[PDB]
Amino acid sequence: RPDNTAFKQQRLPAWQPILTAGTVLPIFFIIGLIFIPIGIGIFVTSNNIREIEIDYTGTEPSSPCNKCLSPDVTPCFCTINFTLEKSFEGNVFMYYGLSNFYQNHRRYVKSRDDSQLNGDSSALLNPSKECEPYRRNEDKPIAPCGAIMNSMFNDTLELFLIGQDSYPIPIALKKKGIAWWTDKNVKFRNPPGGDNLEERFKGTTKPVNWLKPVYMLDSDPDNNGFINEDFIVWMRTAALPTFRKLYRLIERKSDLHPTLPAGRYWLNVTYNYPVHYFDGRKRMILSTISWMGGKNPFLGIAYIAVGSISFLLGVVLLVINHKY
Amino acid sequence: TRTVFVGNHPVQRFCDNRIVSSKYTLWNFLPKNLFEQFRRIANFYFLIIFLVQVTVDTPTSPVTSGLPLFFVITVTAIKQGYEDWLRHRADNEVNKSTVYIIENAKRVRKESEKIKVGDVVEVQADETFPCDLILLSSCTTDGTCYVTTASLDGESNCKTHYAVRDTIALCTAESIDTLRAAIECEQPQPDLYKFVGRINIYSNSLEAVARSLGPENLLLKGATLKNTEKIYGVAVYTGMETKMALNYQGKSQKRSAVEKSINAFLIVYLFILLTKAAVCTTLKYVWQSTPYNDEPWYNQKTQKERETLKVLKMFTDFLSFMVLFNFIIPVSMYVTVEMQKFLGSFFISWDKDFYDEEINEGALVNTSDLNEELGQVDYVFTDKTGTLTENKLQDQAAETIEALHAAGLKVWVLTGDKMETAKSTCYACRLFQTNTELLELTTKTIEESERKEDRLHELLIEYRKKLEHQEYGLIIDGSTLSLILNSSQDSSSNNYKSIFLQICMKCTAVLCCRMAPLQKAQIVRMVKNLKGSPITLSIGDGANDVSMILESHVGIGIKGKEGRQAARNSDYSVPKFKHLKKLLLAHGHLYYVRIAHLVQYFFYKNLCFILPQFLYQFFCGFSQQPLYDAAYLTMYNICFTSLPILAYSLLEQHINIDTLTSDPRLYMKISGNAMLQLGPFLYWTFLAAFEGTVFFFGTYFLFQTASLEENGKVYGNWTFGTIVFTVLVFTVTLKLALDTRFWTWINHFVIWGSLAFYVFFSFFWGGIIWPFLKQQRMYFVFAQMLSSVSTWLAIILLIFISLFPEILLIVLKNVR
Ligand SMILES: *[C@@H]1O[C@H](CO)[C@@H](O)[C@H](O)[C@H]1NC(C)=O
Ligand SMILES: *[C@@H]1O[C@H](CO)[C@@H](O)[C@H](O)[C@H]1NC(C)=O
Ligand code: ALF
Ligand SMILES: [Mg+2]
Repeated sequence: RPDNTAFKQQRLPAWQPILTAGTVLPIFFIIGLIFIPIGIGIFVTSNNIREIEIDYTGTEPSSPCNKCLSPDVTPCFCTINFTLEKSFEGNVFMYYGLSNFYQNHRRYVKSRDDSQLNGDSSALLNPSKECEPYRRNEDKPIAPCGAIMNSMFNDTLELFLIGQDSYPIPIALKKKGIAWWTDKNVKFRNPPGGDNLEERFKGTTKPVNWLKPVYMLDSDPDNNGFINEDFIVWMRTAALPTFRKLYRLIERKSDLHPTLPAGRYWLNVTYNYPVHYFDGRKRMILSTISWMGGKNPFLGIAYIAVGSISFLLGVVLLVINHKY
Repeated sequence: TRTVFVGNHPVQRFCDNRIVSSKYTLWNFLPKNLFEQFRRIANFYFLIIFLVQVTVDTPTSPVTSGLPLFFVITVTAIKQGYEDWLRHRADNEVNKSTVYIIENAKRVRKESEKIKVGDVVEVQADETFPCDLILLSSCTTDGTCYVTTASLDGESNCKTHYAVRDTIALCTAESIDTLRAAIECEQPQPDLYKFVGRINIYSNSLEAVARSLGPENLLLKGATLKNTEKIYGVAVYTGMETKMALNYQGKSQKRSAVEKSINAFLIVYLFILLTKAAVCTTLKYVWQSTPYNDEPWYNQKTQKERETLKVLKMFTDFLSFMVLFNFIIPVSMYVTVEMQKFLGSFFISWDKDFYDEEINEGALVNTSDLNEELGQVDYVFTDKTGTLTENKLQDQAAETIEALHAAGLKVWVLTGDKMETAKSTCYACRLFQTNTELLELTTKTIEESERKEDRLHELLIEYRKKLEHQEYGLIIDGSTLSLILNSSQDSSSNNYKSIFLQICMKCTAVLCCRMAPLQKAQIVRMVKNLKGSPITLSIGDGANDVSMILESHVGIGIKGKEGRQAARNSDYSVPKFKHLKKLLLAHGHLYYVRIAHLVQYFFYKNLCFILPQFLYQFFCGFSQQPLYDAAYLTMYNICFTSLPILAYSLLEQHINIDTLTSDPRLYMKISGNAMLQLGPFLYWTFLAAFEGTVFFFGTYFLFQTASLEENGKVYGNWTFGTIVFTVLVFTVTLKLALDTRFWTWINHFVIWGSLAFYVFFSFFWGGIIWPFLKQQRMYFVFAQMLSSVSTWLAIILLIFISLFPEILLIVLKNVR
């Protein structure tokens, strides 16, 4: 009498995978033949990626950047000449790294006012209290309030290629297009209304450490304040103490020449950012980019070590069943 | 002891006519439910956290622990509310039904509650008796009505009920005219048959004949009258005192072994929480010792925090680590374990194999909290007359005891009958096999007390251990067994008792004859105590089997011919004995596996969740920074990983339910609470510690790249915790999809639907969810994480590296 339906009687139509050696051992081979050909096409792609880094923090009495390692006259210029053995082929990406810089510290991550940087005309003149030690000064609200926007990387890197004669060729670097397209066009906007920017940022002061206010960060109206790409790239936090942030990008030439031909170069830094204190390093990183990103062998080596252990195990596991 | 006056002509102490079966009342539902919920560990522990979050300044917002807690307490109320609004509606119909009343020669129709003790009640054909009446007279000649007790004691015969012989003359005619009657009745007793009445109806001069009215005149409450035009009674019990309302006896047997292991894992997982928080605090202040490791000039403390007492910061830093790791205890376990028991105990009453064409009734669930105790039974305590023999054995009372011996249980037949009428029929009951050496302690061979102490000794020290399922069956009686328990405190060198417990553990067949109803609860209590906890079941049909049905770990009452006294005090009730096979073997085995794999998976999928957030503290400045977003710390337990394990625990047969009753041979023996011992516990803990280290240190080595895209753009800490969360949700989901051996159309809908919701949500939570937030911290974090071919390949790999030790078992469990 009870309702003799399929569901109530626990006899629903199901699948019940019956796992047999004729169906569970081939698994250890349909991956070992798939993970290894991927772990080899990645390991080969991450090898043909030409990159070079230069640590210019000083801290070595023989380094050219030791004169401004010390708290001295502030506009220091130290030049470090590196050399590329092999030319850089595609378009090249110049980074800058930092070590022992905890941009992921809790007291640091929360220290922005996202409604301010998103262009709230209300939150512009009263920033949050999360961004606290840098929320106000001299009874005035800081324009990009916070600790994230205060400590912004502010030393200038330039590259110079030394031609056949002794004179340096200035390599042209590009500022646009280094922030996510979304959080430059959407998530980071200027204050609402105004033809020139200095008027919008009216009742606010530059952050404590900056030397120029936000509305003086550039010249063209597409990079000026809260939109400036070097600013947007600094805000996006690190996820690790040792990180790097895109600085400039070098566009490939329409000719058949390399982007960065081999030779002796110059990296003449206008050293500003003091990391001598918290025992951090400062690096510049030139690199070429492939379909997988930058140079990282972990993906190739991990795909191989997993594709070559599943094929070994499938062999031991096929030794047992096929012989027994 | 009481006296009733019908006509208000004389020559309080008793209550009114209103039955309550509910637990809560609309006035006091919230304070009485919220108290009994926040009395459980993981409900009180999550309130201490929610209070700590709103006072102290902690890493995570209070929404991450007040939305999953309010949502879990609310669903566990709506359930227990409606599950109790029934008892209202179930009795609202019973005490709001119209009944006629003659107040003083005035025949009015009141409601069944408005009835007072000692008044005239008229019940025409086919109406349940509003109250426990005394049939002063019936209208027809000879005053006899035919009322069947279809609900009280399960019988279906038209029991005769005579009117008071002296006053059958009273035929509906104005019952106030000096109808003085002194009904000196006794206080209530639940015997349902035994009742001593005493009528002293005063005539013009005198009449006090002590007509001891009883089961022939006492018209019980809630028994429908049949084929009588109308009757005239008077109420002598009016509910909560009547015999029908004296048989509820609700008490707390419900404590399963899978519900007292849940508490053993919470006690463990709380020391993992006090260690994750004490380790990360000891390390936070060893690290903070270097003056440039606190306020390193980029994130500089504020004046308030830079002046707080260090002794107090060491405490608030500890609370902020308990709050950060507070998810390691599963919030939505209590609501899922008890939503599964409710909706799950329907397969035990919907089952067409628990249906008797004679009784025309099915199975019954009185408590839905021992479902998993049917698959853990170690002993069975039966009752000969009524369960094994009807009123010769029953349909299959001999082949079931085989299936109960093949499954490793030990059947004990506690009968209230003689020995030769029981044993010589037990030779047919087939618990005693033919080549079974029987060791008998019956009175007809033990007519000497000290010989028994030797008997105990000689059949043990020189017989039982100097030489066994098909081998030995003990046979006791009510008398010689009494001495082994009653007066066993004389000599402590080698007791009567401690030696009796050595053969009761190994003897698979035992038959205690001439057992008073108070020894059946002794033997269960003695067996429940030895060497751990042999989970005992007790199945009976009479009213003498209510002591052991209340005593044992689960009580299965048979809807027999004697009455519904054992069938209504029990936990589950089945209208046959042969239904013990399908109940233990097919329903108990499936009910236990479904909840013992939901308990393990609830603690597993939370350690995989928090271990990547405990590890991150070493790469944060031990500064308690949550790895995952806020919208992910809440939704994970209630939204992303909630239904796939619930649908599992309701529809999942890891052995096809037809090969489970066909094969008891080992299938029941495989799990003696096996799925939750220390063996399997630290296989899920050390698999969740491996999968947690892989999620983090595969995303840690992945982020040494300087870019994971082709346009060379870098990621933050929200595109770091999202890769760890994407791998974490897909692993714990595809870990269940590797454990289901029964894929219904629902296990496809909730598993592949929980993976597609996490992907739809993460693409939606990254759009227009701005106006009410102060974060925008995850704006395009999912939609950018997926625009990089190298991140799909990592996620696909780290999912497989993590699910390797589980695939490695499947193979090594198929093979050999
Ligand atoms: C650059 O910023 C650093 C840190 O905020 C500061 O110490 C330094 O003085 C700045 N130099 C400038 C603005 O030229
Ligand atoms: C580039 O470096 C060289 C080193 O002498 C020098 O020309 C100067 O420091 C830099 N370029 C400028 C600013 O002229
Ligand atoms: F068979 Al009995 F009490 F011994 F119901
Ligand atoms: Mg019986």
